[PDB]
Amino acid sequence: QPIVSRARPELLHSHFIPTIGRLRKRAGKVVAEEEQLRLEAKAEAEEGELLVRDEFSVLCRDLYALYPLLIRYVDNNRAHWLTEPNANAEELFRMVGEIFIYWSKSHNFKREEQNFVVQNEINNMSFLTADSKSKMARRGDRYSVQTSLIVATLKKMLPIGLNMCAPTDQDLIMLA
Amino acid sequence: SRWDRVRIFRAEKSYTVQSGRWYFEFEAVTTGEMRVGWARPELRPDVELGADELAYVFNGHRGQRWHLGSEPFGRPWQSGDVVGCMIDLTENTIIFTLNGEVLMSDSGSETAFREIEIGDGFLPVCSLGPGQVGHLNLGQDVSSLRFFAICGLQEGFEPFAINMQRPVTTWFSKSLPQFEPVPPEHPHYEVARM
Amino acid sequence: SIGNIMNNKVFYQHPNLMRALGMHETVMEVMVNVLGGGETKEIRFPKMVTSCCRFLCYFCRISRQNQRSMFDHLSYLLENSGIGLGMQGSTPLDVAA
Amino acid sequence: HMADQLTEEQIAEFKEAFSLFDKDGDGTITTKELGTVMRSLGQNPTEAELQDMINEVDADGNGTIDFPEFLTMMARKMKDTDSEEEIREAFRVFDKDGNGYISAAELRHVMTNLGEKLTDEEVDEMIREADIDGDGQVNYEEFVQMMTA
Ligand SMILES: [Ca+2]
Ligand SMILES: [Ca+2]
Ligand SMILES: [Ca+2]
Ligand SMILES: [Ca+2]
Repeated sequence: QPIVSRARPELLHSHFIPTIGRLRKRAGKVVAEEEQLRLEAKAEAEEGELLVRDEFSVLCRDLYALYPLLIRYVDNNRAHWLTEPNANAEELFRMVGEIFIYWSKSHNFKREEQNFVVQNEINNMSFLTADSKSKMARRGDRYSVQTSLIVATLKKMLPIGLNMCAPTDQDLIMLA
Repeated sequence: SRWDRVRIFRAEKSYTVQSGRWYFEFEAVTTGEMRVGWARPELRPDVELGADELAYVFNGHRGQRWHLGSEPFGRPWQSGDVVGCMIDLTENTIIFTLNGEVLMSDSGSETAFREIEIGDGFLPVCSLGPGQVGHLNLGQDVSSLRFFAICGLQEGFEPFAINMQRPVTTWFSKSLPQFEPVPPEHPHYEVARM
Repeated sequence: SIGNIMNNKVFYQHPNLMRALGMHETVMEVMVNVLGGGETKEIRFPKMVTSCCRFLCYFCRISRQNQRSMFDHLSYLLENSGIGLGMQGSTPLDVAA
Repeated sequence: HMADQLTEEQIAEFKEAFSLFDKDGDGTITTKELGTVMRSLGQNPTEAELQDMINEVDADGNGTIDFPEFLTMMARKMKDTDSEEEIREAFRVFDKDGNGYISAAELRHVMTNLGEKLTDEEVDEMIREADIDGDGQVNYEEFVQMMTA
């Protein structure tokens, strides 16, 4: 995390976009397996429910190995992306958005992420307050949905997505 | 003297907001004792901002937020830093940003104050100490704001004076002693007509 | 006889057996016969009355079923409690309470 | 009631203890009888306190302790041991394994034994309400302050 503060904008396209895309398709592949299990209810579905739990657990490990680096990179470059629209930044919003949608829809995804944080003692708070400590500035300390990196990254990338839409599209957004 | 130390600037009471989301900027030309935030219309001119319940201000000299006392919040500012004061009367929260970056307390709290009652309403306010210079931008010209697009535009906040012809009238605390009637509810002084 | 019964472990181990034997009914009938005679001018054999009343009070505290059984005679105890004020110690009013 | 507080074995044990005090067998405990057993245990009290420790449990005031009063003393001693620790046993009912946390599976186990049934999803609803820390387990401290799971 300390070394990401000097990262150049080229890392967004060269490294971050290909990496998150691999995570995005992996997330879609696992949830595709998860919905396959539920459509055919069976006593064997339990033998295989553990398989997708293992797939979700390893997936959550990969997300937490990249999102803390991504979150810090977004914070130091979100101002430039909003000042001048960037196609790559908009593409990254779709990737993190689809992962969030997968996380919100899938019940096991939330469970495995919560298990990963508590069992590995992931702070999930220093990842969001390191910049404040870098600048020389209880309730859910073990785990909280508000401090989840899957949803924290999206909220930091949300202004990028809203920047694409014109103000005339506000009515269409409400309808959708 | 005790009174010619802090000069408080606030908008006129006719601009009181009781709903919606509003945004304005305060530029710290100097780095000394200056406070900026939101205050209620009944703000008292001889009391430091945030020392009572009538103001929610951020002290950028040493990184503190003031409301009925002081508690650490954010980081101290530098010369030329712009503080973006944001109030959300739909969520009853107040957010302070420094150069487009949201200030945070010693926790994950992204908002300086929470569960604030609307009541009479709120007004933009700032106070300057001895030898302090600050620039207040209420956003009459949206292009003049330096960090509204970076943080505040996409969140649904509007400049405090987005659609206004004349500049917002401001009132300041004048340190000229004047004779006023003794209040009937003065805590220490009582006058009886015999 | 009351003292020996209250000194017996069976009296406390098997409250249902005591209820089946009608022990509380027999003690109550003896008490009211003494209270019935001389119901207004003078109560004689006071020690017997307070022994029966104390026995019934401990009988109620053994189990709720015993307490319920004595509750069925609440009106019977109350009508004999008008003159029980004369005797001091354990009285039919105390048994009702 | 004595039946609730005491079992048949305990009543038998108390009767043997009462007979140990009552060497005469008349059915009453006198001061000398009470004093004798105290000397056997080492204490050498005076008759002033010896009477006081009799009057403290003597109900009818006759000056002697009989078996009904002796049982009433022991019944109170068994009852007043537990004052507010009833939540500890309630916690252990949900806590099958024996540690200091209530797991969702453990909450499933007790809910399975009870009449109401859960669809394996609302079990997470009340456990997250009780668990403030968010670790997925409700500890003893979280249970006493607010009980939902
Ligand atoms: Ca004896
Ligand atoms: Ca006695
Ligand atoms: Ca457990
Ligand atoms: Ca917990």
